[PDB]
Amino acid sequence: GSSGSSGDSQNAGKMKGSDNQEKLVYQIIEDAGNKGIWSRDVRYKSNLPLTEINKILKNLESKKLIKAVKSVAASKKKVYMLYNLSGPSSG
Repeated sequence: GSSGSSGDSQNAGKMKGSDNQEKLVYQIIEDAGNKGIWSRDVRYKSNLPLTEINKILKNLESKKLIKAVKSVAASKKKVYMLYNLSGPSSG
């Protein structure tokens, strides 16, 4: 007659940082989907200043969470979409 368990795996997977700014933005980016989102469109959603959207949008690109993609249009812009996505294909 024995009891007790020695070895359990219980982890949800939280993100470091005592701030909820980089988490609110990243969520808005993934929402955009394959199409992606414009750095600006975020400023409004993330309700954060440009200086914040710039550092945030980038930071994520470092955590392999998102990436910078450019639409077929030859216009000076910058879209951000999940890093897992494959993006545009050749043809």
